[PDB]
Amino acid sequence: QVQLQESGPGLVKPSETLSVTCSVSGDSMNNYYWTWIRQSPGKGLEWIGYISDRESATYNPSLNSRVVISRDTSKNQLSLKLNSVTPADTAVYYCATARRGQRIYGVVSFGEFFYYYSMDVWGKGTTVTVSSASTKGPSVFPLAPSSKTAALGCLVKDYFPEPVTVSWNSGALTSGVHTFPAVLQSSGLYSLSSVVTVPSSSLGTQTYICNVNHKPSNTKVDKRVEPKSC
Amino acid sequence: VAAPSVFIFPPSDEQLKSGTASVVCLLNNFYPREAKVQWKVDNALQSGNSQESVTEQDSKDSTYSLSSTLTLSKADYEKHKVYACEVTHQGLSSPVTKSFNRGE
Amino acid sequence: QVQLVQSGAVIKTPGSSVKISCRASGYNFRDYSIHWVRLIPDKGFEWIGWIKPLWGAVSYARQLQGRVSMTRQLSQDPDDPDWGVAYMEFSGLTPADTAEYFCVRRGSCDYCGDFPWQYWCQGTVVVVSSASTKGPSVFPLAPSSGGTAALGCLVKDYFPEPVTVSWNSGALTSGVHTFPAVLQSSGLYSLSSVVTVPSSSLGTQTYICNVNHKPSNTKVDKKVEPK
Amino acid sequence: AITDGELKNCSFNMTTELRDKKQKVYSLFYRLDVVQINNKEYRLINCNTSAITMVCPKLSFEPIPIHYCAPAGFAILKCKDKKFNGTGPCPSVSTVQCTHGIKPVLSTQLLLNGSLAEEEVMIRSENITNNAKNILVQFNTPVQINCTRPLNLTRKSIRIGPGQAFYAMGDIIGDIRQAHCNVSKATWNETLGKVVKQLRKHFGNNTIIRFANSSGGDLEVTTHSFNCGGEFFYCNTSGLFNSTWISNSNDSITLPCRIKMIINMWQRIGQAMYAPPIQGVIRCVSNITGLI
Amino acid sequence: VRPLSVALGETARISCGRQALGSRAVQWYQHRPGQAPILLIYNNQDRPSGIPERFSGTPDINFGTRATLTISGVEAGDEADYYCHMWDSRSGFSWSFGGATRLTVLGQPKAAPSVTLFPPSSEELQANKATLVCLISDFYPGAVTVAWKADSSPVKAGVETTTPSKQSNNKYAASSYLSLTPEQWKSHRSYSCQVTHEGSTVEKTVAPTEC
Ligand SMILES: *[C@@H]1O[C@H](CO)[C@@H](O[C@@H]2O[C@H](CO)[C@@H](O[C@@H]3O[C@H](CO[C@H]4O[C@H](CO[C@H]5O[C@H](CO)[C@@H](O)[C@H](O)[C@@H]5O)[C@@H](O)[C@H](O)[C@@H]4O)[C@@H](O)[C@H](O[C@H]4O[C@H](CO)[C@@H](O)[C@H](O)[C@@H]4O[C@H]4O[C@H](CO)[C@@H](O)[C@H](O)[C@@H]4O[C@H]4O[C@H](CO)[C@@H](O)[C@H](O)[C@@H]4O)[C@@H]3O)[C@H](O)[C@H]2NC(C)=O)[C@H](O)[C@H]1NC(C)=O
Ligand SMILES: *[C@@H]1O[C@H](CO)[C@@H](O[C@@H]2O[C@H](CO)[C@@H](O[C@@H]3O[C@H](CO)[C@@H](O)[C@H](O[C@H]4O[C@H](CO)[C@@H](O)[C@H](O)[C@@H]4O)[C@@H]3O)[C@H](O)[C@H]2NC(C)=O)[C@H](O)[C@H]1NC(C)=O
Ligand SMILES: *[C@@H]1O[C@H](CO)[C@@H](O[C@@H]2O[C@H](CO)[C@@H](O[C@@H]3O[C@H](CO)[C@@H](O)[C@H](O)[C@@H]3O)[C@H](O)[C@H]2NC(C)=O)[C@H](O)[C@H]1NC(C)=O
Ligand SMILES: *[C@@H]1O[C@H](CO)[C@@H](O[C@@H]2O[C@H](CO)[C@@H](O)[C@H](O)[C@H]2NC(C)=O)[C@H](O)[C@H]1NC(C)=O
Ligand SMILES: *[C@@H]1O[C@H](CO)[C@@H](O[C@@H]2O[C@H](CO)[C@@H](O)[C@H](O)[C@H]2NC(C)=O)[C@H](O)[C@H]1NC(C)=O
Ligand SMILES: *[C@@H]1O[C@H](CO)[C@@H](O[C@@H]2O[C@H](CO)[C@@H](O)[C@H](O)[C@H]2NC(C)=O)[C@H](O)[C@H]1NC(C)=O
Ligand SMILES: *[C@@H]1O[C@H](CO)[C@@H](O[C@@H]2O[C@H](CO)[C@@H](O)[C@H](O)[C@H]2NC(C)=O)[C@H](O)[C@H]1NC(C)=O
Ligand SMILES: *[C@@H]1O[C@H](CO)[C@@H](O[C@@H]2O[C@H](CO)[C@@H](O)[C@H](O)[C@H]2NC(C)=O)[C@H](O)[C@H]1NC(C)=O
Ligand SMILES: *[C@@H]1O[C@H](CO)[C@@H](O[C@@H]2O[C@H](CO)[C@@H](O)[C@H](O)[C@H]2NC(C)=O)[C@H](O)[C@H]1NC(C)=O
Ligand SMILES: *[C@@H]1O[C@H](CO)[C@@H](O[C@@H]2O[C@H](CO)[C@@H](O)[C@H](O)[C@H]2NC(C)=O)[C@H](O)[C@H]1NC(C)=O
Ligand SMILES: *[C@@H]1O[C@H](CO)[C@@H](O[C@@H]2O[C@H](CO)[C@@H](O)[C@H](O)[C@H]2NC(C)=O)[C@H](O)[C@H]1NC(C)=O
Ligand SMILES: *[C@@H]1O[C@H](CO)[C@@H](O)[C@H](O)[C@H]1NC(C)=O
Ligand SMILES: *[C@@H]1O[C@H](CO)[C@@H](O)[C@H](O)[C@H]1NC(C)=O
Ligand SMILES: *[C@@H]1O[C@H](CO)[C@@H](O)[C@H](O)[C@H]1NC(C)=O
Ligand SMILES: *[C@@H]1O[C@H](CO)[C@@H](O)[C@H](O)[C@H]1NC(C)=O
Repeated sequence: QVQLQESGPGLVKPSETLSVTCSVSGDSMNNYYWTWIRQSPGKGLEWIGYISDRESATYNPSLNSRVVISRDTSKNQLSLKLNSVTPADTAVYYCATARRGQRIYGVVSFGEFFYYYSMDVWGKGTTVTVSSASTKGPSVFPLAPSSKTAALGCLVKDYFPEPVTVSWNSGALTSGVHTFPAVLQSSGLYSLSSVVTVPSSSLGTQTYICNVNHKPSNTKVDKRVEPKSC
Repeated sequence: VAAPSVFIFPPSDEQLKSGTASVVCLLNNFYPREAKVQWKVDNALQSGNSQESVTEQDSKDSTYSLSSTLTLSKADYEKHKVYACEVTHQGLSSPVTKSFNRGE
Repeated sequence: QVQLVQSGAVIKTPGSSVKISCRASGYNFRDYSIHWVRLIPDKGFEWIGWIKPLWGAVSYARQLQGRVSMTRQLSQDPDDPDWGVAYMEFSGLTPADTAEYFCVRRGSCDYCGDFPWQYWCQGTVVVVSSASTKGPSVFPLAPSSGGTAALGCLVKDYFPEPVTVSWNSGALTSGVHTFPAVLQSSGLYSLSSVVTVPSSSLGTQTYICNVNHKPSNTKVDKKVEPK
Repeated sequence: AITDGELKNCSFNMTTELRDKKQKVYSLFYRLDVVQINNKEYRLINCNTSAITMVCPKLSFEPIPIHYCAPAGFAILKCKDKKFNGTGPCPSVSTVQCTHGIKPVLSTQLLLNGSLAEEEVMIRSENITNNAKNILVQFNTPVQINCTRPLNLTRKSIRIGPGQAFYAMGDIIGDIRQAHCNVSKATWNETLGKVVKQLRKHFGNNTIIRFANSSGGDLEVTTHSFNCGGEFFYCNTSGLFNSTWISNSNDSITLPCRIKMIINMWQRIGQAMYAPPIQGVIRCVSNITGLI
Repeated sequence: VRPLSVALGETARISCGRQALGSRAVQWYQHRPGQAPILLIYNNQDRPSGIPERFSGTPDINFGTRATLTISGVEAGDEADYYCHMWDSRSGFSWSFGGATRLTVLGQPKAAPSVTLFPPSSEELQANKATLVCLISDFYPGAVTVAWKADSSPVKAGVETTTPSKQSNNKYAASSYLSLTPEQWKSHRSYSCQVTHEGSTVEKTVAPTEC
């Protein structure tokens, strides 16, 4: 019913206003109370704060006053803005909605209850890190097939900020498409290696382009796999 | 009065692989509680190797069971062939036996 | 209400000694005598002793001299006089002392004696056995192939009791017979458990004997079929 | 997090067995029974003038029917006229040895577990046109009430001296809830349909009869006092006495209710009592037979 | 954060660890690594759509019995972290999750390896690099070694891996990149990919003329 996509730049510089925007469809956003949760790597989860429908602004008293939520009802776009960001703000950001409940334990209209929330739509997550480094365009080289099924592959050398998205046939090939972790280089970079299973009776026929996307460096790539006699 | 349906459970290899097997006479669904249930090993009376237990009178049928055992060593069961019990009641006009010849 | 809470179930080895407590409430504990009686499984009752509170004066049987001893604990509260705790220590245990012990009070009276026993505690069983805790195995029982026939299993050589045995987990309950625990073969019990089914279904279904010896966390499942 | 607190959690010194050693003890006093001296430091409500005598724990205060009897040479006469407003001749008299058993209950503004009338509501006063005289009302049918203290409590056993202890509140095992009482609404609105009906024979048919609530005072006279279950409830009754009358199912009225445990009954100079806490929740059921 | 371990099929029991006071409203999640959390139990008892019926909280508890999660029978894809989210009446507004227990199941099969082979890609052999890549998977357990010999001689230079990590099919994986160059290829007649699991070794060989 409600579909949630996360957006956000892969690298930002320290001491800078962070911005994570939540793409929302369905337009049923004015029946819910919106929030953000995050997981700094190596820890459990932690909430961030609540925005209501009437805009009642609360936030966690484990962060300082440097947190602000805005919500748009026109473009239907939620915003998260961590001000004066540090490397302590290295985490994975989930946009979420929650309903209300109340557990009555006594006489109503004496105030003998309390509220409890729960989350119902889970988003897709955006990963953001903080460093003084700059974004580096990749060096993409498609890997040729072998003679058996068959081993279609791709290499994205020299990429940071990580992760890497690699698809096939301009996105249209989803059968047998899988990637593994991009292996950490000693130079502070990363090298993705792809693996895709295609039959060899077909792999030498169609137009297998290694399709990559890269938002943080602002580059799109389409390079053709060439056949070889392995 | 009533009559119990006599059984004889053969000595399985499941317990003779441990060295002591169980020849189990087994009476069910009778009254009165008293009974004279005897047994024989190769048509010969034994003793001192049995533990017999009765049960209590049921709340639905008001009847009784009985289960005796004949626990011997593994040399003693394969030595003999003809295994049988004996059942004797006020409500039976004839002694009833059932048999299980060993190896046959 | 005149309550007499006795604790508790004990398993010991021969040569040892046990202390059994008996908490009373609902009456003035400093006023009424407390008998101790023992209920042998094959000899009937046997009077152990007799304790009188407010001073602790005791008397015993004469066949239990030199072994038994009992005392009490008086509540000292000016705003709660109605409870109290009795004790009993029964030393020199042997396996022939296994029975169920009771802690028995009389009732209010005008024209009677001391021994008529009105309020009864629940009792506790003191087992004296040199056997150690051991799990049960399981062994199937069936005929080779109209008339009804006994399927069943044999649950042999366990310690201590009780084994709870269910059938096909566990809805097969009709036609199900259990025997009390067969006595000590070198210190270990066994249970017979047979189920009568018509002899057509022997060649059709697979039957399960679910042994649950809880004090040793043993669980076994034998299939029973016409072999 | 404060919504509207009731209890307070305290700390003080207390002697051990040997009366030269001092230890820290706590308790849970209500806020009515604690006043301020000047973190922060508090004390009890009456350390100036009164010696607060702890009511013994072996005691029990409870309504039990007392029969008033006359010794030899004396007799008691009982009226049986059903229209007896309280004065003048009673044409039906019978001698009695001992009166019926009245249950001594000490309450204000409402008469609990009383004796009923016979046919109709009986309004009864001394000099009706005089303001300073109270107006006694007596019902022919009882009006039921249900009262509770819905929070659970235990007792500490902080000793004082050799053989003399002291009981206090220890823990809230559960959840904090306000003590309250229910009166049904459809029975209360019909029971006022009778008190208005026979007030108008004393004042006039075409008059308007209204009920207000109070105009001031202490807790003993602005509210409804009990003595039930061993505790002392002071319920706010501004929801019952509130309506007008103009001469033409299951919804209960809830009444909020306070609790205090240092009471001074009859207001004697320098004297005060103390009720020890009751272990467990308290439940009460009573009838209302009459008003003042 | 906290481990937990049962056999496959064995009933898992997760106590929370929040000494709840008063009246409560517990919530349990499935946080399956690689994905986002999933609301399992709602308001002590509600299992919404998309949650399988093998998961159930405690609807029948009175006041004072500890809430515990009961998974009836565990499937391979059920290794995850199980947070107990517990609000109370004698506490403030509750923003601390509290853990949690990781149901790591035992009795899972089975290590059955394979190596996928990848060429020296002729588009960047002119840029003096080699795309000799092995891509390894299909394990249980997944703590696995990758190795690269120069025909008998172990080399470690130019090699960069990660730690092992799971796939989507509940088996593990291991991947590796090699920074070899056409100066380092032609010095030896061949290199060979080696994968070991539990003492057993897979051997695959490559060459510039036989990839
Ligand atoms: C003076 O008069 C006053 C008013 O006349 C009285 O004030 C009343 O005081 C009581 C307390 O004594 C209050 O009760 C509480 O109300 C909660 C709110 O109720 C909501 O939901 C109701 C559901 O209706 C069903 O259930 C009720 C009772 O179960 C039943 O009467 C009704 O016909 C129907 O079957 C709905 O009707 C209401 O309008 C509200 O929407 C109520 O939920 C509370 O019960 C909770 O809490 C207690 C303690 O925690 C539990 O023991 C209960 O079982 C129940 O908890 C259940 O739900 C929880 C989820 O919220 C779960 O966590 C629990 O595990 C449990 O779940 C089981 O039971 C459910 C019932 O079947 C199932 O659905 C579940 O699946 C599980 O099986 C609590 O009782 C009154 O609200 C209050 N009235 C007013 C108007 O304020 C006052 O008492 C009087 N004083 C005197 C002295 O007489
Ligand atoms: C108006 O009249 C009604 C009708 O009698 C009256 O209600 C009565 O209140 C008393 C309060 O003492 C009730 O007595 C209690 O009843 C409960 C029921 O479970 C018992 O548990 C109690 O037993 C305890 O008593 C002591 C309390 O500490 C302990 O010493 C003892 O060991 C027990 O624990 C006790 O019997 C009585 O039952 C009701 N009556 C009815 C019919 O329910 C009401 O109090 C009167 N109104 C006023 C303001 O007094
Ligand atoms: C309670 O009931 C009694 C009797 O039922 C009431 O007493 C009655 O009071 C009236 C007051 O007006 C008396 O009437 C007056 O009588 C005198 C002579 O006695 C006369 O001079 C006056 O003009 C007037 O008629 C009446 O006599 C008296 N009843 C009897 C039997 O003497 C009393 O008023 C009632 N109380 C209330 C508060 O209503
Ligand atoms: C404990 O609760 C009391 C009761 O609400 C609080 O009392 C306040 O005291 C201040 C002191 O002058 C008053 O100005 C307020 O009007 C009182 N009430 C409220 C609701 O604030 C007290 O603040 C509480 N204790 C602490 C340490 O905050
Ligand atoms: C009232 O205050 C006392 C202490 O002033 C509290 O008792 C403490 O409870 C904690 C539980 O988290 C224990 O660790 C401490 O050891 C206790 N202190 C003492 C001296 O026993 C008590 O919990 C408070 N009561 C309420 C209802 O808040
Ligand atoms: C004991 O009495 C004194 C005198 O009334 C109380 O102290 C305060 O004194 C000033 C000036 O005398 C009065 O204006 C205040 O009204 C008094 N406060 C109160 C609360 O009465 C003192 O508080 C009293 N102590 C106790 C325990 O009641
Ligand atoms: C009030 O609290 C007491 C505990 O202080 C509760 O008594 C317990 O009740 C449970 C459930 O029956 C028992 O398992 C415990 O043994 C009891 N404790 C004691 C010390 O007796 C009591 O039930 C509570 N009352 C209410 C109405 O909830
Ligand atoms: C006061 O409490 C009593 C229970 O002690 C209530 O009596 C019950 O009322 C309901 C509704 O009419 C009936 O279903 C029950 O059968 C009644 N109980 C008994 C024992 O008869 C009574 O309704 C309450 N009164 C008020 C005014 O709330
Ligand atoms: C009932 O009595 C209460 C107090 O006993 C009266 O409450 C006051 O109401 C006025 C509004 O007219 C408020 O300004 C005061 O603050 C209230 N007093 C208190 C102590 O809070 C009330 O007027 C009376 N009447 C009704 C119909 O409720
Ligand atoms: C008794 O209860 C009435 C209400 O039932 C109380 O009146 C309330 O007083 C507060 C104080 O300002 C107001 O905020 C509420 O709006 C009033 N309620 C209504 C309905 O008007 C009254 O104050 C209570 N008595 C005492 C002494 O507090
Ligand atoms: C409180 O009122 C009730 C209601 O009258 C009394 O309970 C009995 O209720 C029945 C109704 O079926 C009447 O017929 C009885 O006459 C009532 N009394 C008795 C003794 O059974 C209840 O008794 C009243 N409380 C007291 C203390 O008298
Ligand atoms: C003791 O003897 C008296 C004599 O009258 C008799 O009444 C009483 O029953 C006897 N007591 C017992 C316990 O037999
Ligand atoms: C009670 O009933 C009367 C008559 O039906 C009605 O006029 C009045 O509004 C009701 N309520 C109160 C509070 O008097
Ligand atoms: C008031 O009403 C009563 C009702 O019967 C009647 O007897 C009386 O005469 C009336 N009084 C006036 C002044 O109307
Ligand atoms: C008093 O009466 C008014 C008018 O009927 C009503 O609105 C108000 O709620 C009453 N007060 C209380 C405390 O119920």
